[PDB]
Amino acid sequence: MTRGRVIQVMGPVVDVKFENGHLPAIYNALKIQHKARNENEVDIDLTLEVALHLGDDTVRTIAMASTDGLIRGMEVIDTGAPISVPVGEVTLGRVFNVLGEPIDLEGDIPADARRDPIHRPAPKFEELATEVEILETGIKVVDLLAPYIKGGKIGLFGGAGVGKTVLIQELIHNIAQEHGGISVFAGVGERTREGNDLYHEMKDSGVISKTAMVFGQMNEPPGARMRVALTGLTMAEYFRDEQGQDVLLFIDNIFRFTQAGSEVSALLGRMPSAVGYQPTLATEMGQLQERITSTAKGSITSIQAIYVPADDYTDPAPATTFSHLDATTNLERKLAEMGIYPAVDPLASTSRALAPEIVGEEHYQVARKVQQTLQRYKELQDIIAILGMDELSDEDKLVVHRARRIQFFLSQNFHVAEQFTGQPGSYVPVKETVRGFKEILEGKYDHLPEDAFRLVGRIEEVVEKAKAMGV
Amino acid sequence: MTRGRVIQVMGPVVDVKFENGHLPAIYNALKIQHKARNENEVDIDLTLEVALHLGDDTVRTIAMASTDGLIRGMEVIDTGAPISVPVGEVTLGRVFNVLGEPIDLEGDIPADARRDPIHRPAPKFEELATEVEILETGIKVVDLLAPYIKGGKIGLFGGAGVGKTVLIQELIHNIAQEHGGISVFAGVGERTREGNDLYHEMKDSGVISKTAMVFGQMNEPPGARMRVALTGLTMAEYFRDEQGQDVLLFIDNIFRFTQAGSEVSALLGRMPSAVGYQPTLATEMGQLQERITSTAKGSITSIQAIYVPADDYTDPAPATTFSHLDATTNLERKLAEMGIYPAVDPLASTSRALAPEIVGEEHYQVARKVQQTLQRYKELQDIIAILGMDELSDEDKLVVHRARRIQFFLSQNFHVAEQFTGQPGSYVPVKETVRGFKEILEGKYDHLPEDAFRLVGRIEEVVEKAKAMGV
Amino acid sequence: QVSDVGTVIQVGDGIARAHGLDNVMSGELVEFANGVMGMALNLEENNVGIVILGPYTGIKEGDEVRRTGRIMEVPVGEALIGRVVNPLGQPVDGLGPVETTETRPIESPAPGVMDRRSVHEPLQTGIKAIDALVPIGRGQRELIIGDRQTGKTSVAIDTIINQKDQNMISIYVAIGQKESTVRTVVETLRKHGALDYTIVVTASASQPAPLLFLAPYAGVAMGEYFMYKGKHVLVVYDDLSKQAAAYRELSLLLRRPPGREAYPGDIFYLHSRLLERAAKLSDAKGGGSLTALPFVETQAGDISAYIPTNVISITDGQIFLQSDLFFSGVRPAINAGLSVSRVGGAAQIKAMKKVAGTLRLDLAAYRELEAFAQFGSDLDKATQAKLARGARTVEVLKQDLHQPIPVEKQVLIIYALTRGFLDDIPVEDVRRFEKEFYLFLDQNGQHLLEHIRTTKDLPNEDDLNKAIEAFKKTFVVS
Ligand SMILES: Nc1ncnc2c1ncn2[C@@H]1O[C@H](COP(=O)(O)OP(=O)(O)OP(=O)(O)O)[C@@H](O)[C@H]1O
Ligand SMILES: Nc1ncnc2c1ncn2[C@@H]1O[C@H](COP(=O)(O)OP(=O)(O)OP(=O)(O)O)[C@@H](O)[C@H]1O
Ligand SMILES: Nc1ncnc2c1ncn2[C@@H]1O[C@H](COP(=O)(O)OP(=O)(O)O)[C@@H](O)[C@H]1O
Ligand SMILES: [Mg+2]
Ligand SMILES: [Mg+2]
Ligand SMILES: [Mg+2]
Repeated sequence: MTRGRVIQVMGPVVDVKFENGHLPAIYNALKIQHKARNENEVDIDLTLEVALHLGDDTVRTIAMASTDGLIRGMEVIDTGAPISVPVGEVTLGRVFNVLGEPIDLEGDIPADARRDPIHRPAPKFEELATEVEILETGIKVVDLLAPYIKGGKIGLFGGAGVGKTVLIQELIHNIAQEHGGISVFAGVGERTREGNDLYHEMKDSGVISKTAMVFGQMNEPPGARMRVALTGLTMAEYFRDEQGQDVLLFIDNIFRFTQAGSEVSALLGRMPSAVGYQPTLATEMGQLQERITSTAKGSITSIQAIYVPADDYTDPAPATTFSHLDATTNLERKLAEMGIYPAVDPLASTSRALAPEIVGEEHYQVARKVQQTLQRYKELQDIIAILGMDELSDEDKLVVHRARRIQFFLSQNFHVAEQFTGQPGSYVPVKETVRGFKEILEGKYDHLPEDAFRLVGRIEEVVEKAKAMGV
Repeated sequence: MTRGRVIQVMGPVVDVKFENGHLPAIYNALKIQHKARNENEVDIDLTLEVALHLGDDTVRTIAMASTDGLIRGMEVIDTGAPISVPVGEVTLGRVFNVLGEPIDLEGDIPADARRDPIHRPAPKFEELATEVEILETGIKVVDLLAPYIKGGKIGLFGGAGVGKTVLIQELIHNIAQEHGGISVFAGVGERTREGNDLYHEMKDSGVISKTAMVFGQMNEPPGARMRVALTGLTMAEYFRDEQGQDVLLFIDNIFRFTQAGSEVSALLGRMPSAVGYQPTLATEMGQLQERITSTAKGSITSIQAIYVPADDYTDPAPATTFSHLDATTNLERKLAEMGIYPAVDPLASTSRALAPEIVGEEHYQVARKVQQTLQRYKELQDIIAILGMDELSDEDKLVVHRARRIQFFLSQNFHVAEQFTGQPGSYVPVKETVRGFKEILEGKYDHLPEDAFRLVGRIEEVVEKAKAMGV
Repeated sequence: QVSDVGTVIQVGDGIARAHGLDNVMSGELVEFANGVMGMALNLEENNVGIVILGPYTGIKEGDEVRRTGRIMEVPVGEALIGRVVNPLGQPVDGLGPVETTETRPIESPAPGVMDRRSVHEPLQTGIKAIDALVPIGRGQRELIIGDRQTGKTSVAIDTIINQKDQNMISIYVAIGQKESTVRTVVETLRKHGALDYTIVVTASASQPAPLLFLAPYAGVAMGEYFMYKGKHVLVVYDDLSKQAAAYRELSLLLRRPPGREAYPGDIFYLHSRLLERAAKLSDAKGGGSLTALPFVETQAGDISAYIPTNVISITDGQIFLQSDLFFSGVRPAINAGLSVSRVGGAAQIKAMKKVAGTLRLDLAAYRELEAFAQFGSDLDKATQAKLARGARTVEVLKQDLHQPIPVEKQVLIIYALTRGFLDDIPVEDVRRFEKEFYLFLDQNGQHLLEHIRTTKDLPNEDDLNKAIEAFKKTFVVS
């Protein structure tokens, strides 16, 4: 028998002192169970994750739940293994927490089910794949300016209330229905209301029985928010490797992971970084991100939402994660307030897939021309704000006249947004959007009012809306 | 004899514990001359400088070379005196490191040569001089707006990659050829490529026979970067005192001194100052700058290049070093981007010799008129950009048209800049500069094209270039 | 067997404190029980600060640390060419071990002032803008700086590819990157055939911060082994900002007090040590050389930031890449106003120098004149001519991706531009004009290319004019 003893309790950080020669390894899981001896105590059932070795047979740990009621000197039991999570066909159709316990009220998982440790090294250099091909989504701006890569990592950056969740829901509607592989959703630091709504929507749509869901939400202490993403990832890795099946990974607001890490790091004895973050910001992010990769055994395509604090794109947490992505979309509050949705920034958004031989010469030329016109229009803004249109040269007049229409045509009416505006919404193909943008660039619709280009797709709808308005 | 031993090794800072009865005085030089007892050791020949007295017979020191290979317990020999370097005519035509050791592969200095301590108190109040004389340089902007003073302290401010080194090379080529006295160059924290290029330039020109050089060159540790300048200073001080010569002192990037001080302050254990600098910044800078003066025995004129971090003249290092200079030239990137060199700012640059009784009433009038015309031009640059050139009054159009000519004429073609310009370079006297600027102000050359005034020299060259252009 | 042995006190976040090790040298190598190597940095009186160079999940308090008696070292040799390898010299490509036979210290003094020779020979990058405005010579170090997604990696890859014919060895060091990205770069190099003479050193984001901190030093140590034998080496540091971040993390974990923006005070010393080893050795040293192209990633194009200025003050020149130029159709988007080369002229061949000595200054003046004269329509004849020439030059400098161009053709096209033979072609036709000109030179005027390649000087100016006019007669405006 090898048992510990609680020494210090400082919020979500707990210290355990062990008998000499039996210190647990880092990332192991410790169990605390305690029946109340009298009326001045409360029952405790809690788990811990080892984080450090301080010396003098003392270990610093992070709790996965609230530490209220802990008493100095209580007994701690070690397990000798990291946190283990059930994997396989059992996990399809269930809802889990960070510790792997189902919470869907559908019953309990048998004690003999295979389960795997959360922590593992990243895939090696020789196992990776390099194939690049386009994943059509049916969104005009995404399919034109920054195509999504099948099997790659996709990121969505945005401030508060800009549209990341709506964009993810639209992507789920447009992709998950026909995907045919396996989906897993790992909400991290999001609203339990949104989690419940999404679960009920998937149950109604029948997408469940091929998906798994893991939830560590806002109410949880930072310990659970630091590891819920890893739990979802280790569930997805089984389907990637042991079965060689296509896996679709949705992560909601991955920024909360680093935020929880920052919250915990202060109590661990580390000195603050530039903006109060932990010193280990880059390595902690890299360890998680490097495991979401496509190997020769199978492919994982991951879509991650990334929150941006105070709309500051120079914040270290958004800044460091730009190197881990393949295609990024940057939502903008200025566009969101203007009334253009999904308010994707057309110049900041990038994608590795926008190459002449990957998308085609016509697509490449159209995208480049659109970006050039938008850049010129962005340059003209300062003079426009003071002297208006009346001082511009003849060429710049045309540049503005076409840039306004292109910018408005970049918007679309989503299926998910039907509950907000009542408009049914539409799905457009890549060829159709390319043809429409080429027609606009050629000047075939300079006689139409700019308001006709807004919140429609397929360009024929632009013409019909203009006719309805009376043009 | 008595010896110490090494207690701690922390980068460039080493702790030494001495036996009771003898503590080295501050700034004394210590030696480590260990030899490898076995295979697992590496021979070391390293020197140390005392910085603090930590208490309990312990000394805090700074290393002059890399501390790799140090072992706790090595014997340290006290020399009982600060670092001493050879002085006299032996130094002429040689290149030395911080410790006064030649590195030119020409033979070692004899062991009986006279040597002087680096550290010494500054000259008294009563020993200073007060006369002022103009030092002709041959550069149009310097000779007109901010004349250099013989026997005074001159500083060349600027950011990174703006022209300080090129300007100082041009000044060397202009004045050191016929200076008729001793010269000293100090390579504090610069590029070894630049140092080698300058050394070979002097070898070609033959000036090496009357000058001495010392190099820290950006790769040696802060211990050496904090003392190479003082080594050069004492080498020049010997000539000023014992022989009464006229000495030119060139120091490259004096900012490296305070940069190294800031690097070592935290390890020394001082509290941090505002921008991360050491608290003793002002006093450390003063104790060095005050030694470079001109006395009754002799006169030393010094030209120092000062690097401005992040193009910000409000940084503490430039802010405090401004007060130590008689004449300054400010370089900024705005004129560099326009392609005009030496890009001396005609406003911020000042000189204490710019007085009617020193340069002449007509010279003063021309300088003041040029300055006020350029100041008036600077104010219109904002309204022009968005109101067009036409909306200005007729007289303001004239002042803009003449100020463009002034600004473009302030540039000059340097002999050194032949690589970057393809032109031989020119030398122009003060009389020609003032007459040409007076004519440009009076408008005798309003018809000539704007582009013909840059990198020319004399107005004869201006008109010849305009004629060759077809006007 | 006999060896001085210490014991571990604290473990966490890749940093270990050990007790004992009386005779450990500063900057030495130590190995734990698992065989994971470690580095000793802080030699405190009571304990030693050990930096772990591997997965530290297997190290527990109370383990024993064994001295090794060696400074940090990496394997070197010709056996590394064509391999992807860790900073420790351990292969990751899975093609078996590397049969190296000697090592070099990772902390070595740079060549002195009396060891070097001034840069005098060119390094052709195959890119017109770089080769004409900011030339790079062997032994020079040039910084590439810009925002994310601008073209730094592509410029480096093209530069490495173009060195196929010259007797030059390339080293590509990836710091803090993503493994799939590194594999993609390796695949592109293999496809274009550059793996026969290049070495790839990778330290991905999953690796502990010490390996990211050590990777560039390992790369330069591998390079200078070839340099000192008379070879010529090209080294590319994929990101020094990542190294700076890793060093900051390591120092903060070692509880060293921070400075500006939590950076340790010695970041300038770190970068100066890393970059000062590039040199052009004199004839007494064999005449070898090593050139470096470090990368720096800014935020929102702020060239006036701490790390950007610190790196800029060290290197010889900088190539500044602008997002505005990138999205306006100008690629590779060299901002000639801020770009500069401190070794210009001496790093260009005679013909290239005498043709394009003034191009950078003329382009900066044209940029300023375009900014100013935009504020009025009543323009003079000279201003109109300068604007036309500047627009044509800007159109000329554009270049596609993975399309290297020999210098003997770059000099011809730039000569045709600067001598006024392009004054009448519309600005929209210059790209096709250049394409047709190269096609016509491939058949007629081949002796011009032979003369340029042999003598490195302009041919007789009459033949140039005759050939250009002959091409212009058959050239037709679209
Ligand atoms: N495509 C759209 N069409 C119409 N309205 C939209 C669209 N996208 C977003 N909105 C509006 O903006 C709101 C943003 O909701 P959403 O949950 O997507 O925000 P978010 O940017 O993810 O913010 P949070 O940090 O709160 O999660 C929606 O509730 C809706 O009112
Ligand atoms: N002529 C061109 N020169 C450079 N890049 C080009 C060109 N034409 C297209 N591109 C594209 O521009 C993008 C930018 O290139 P690259 O990825 O090398 O930039 P980077 O800023 O170094 O990247 P990262 O910040 O991701 O390391 C690439 O997708 C590349 O394919
Ligand atoms: N007088 C000049 N004439 C032409 N070019 C110059 C001049 N001064 C500086 N430059 C440009 O600046 C570069 C050298 O800058 P440098 O003086 O080394 O910067 P710093 O002053 O920061 O050391 C050269 O490449 C050159 O193109
Ligand atoms: Mg949301
Ligand atoms: Mg310089
Ligand atoms: Mg890149």
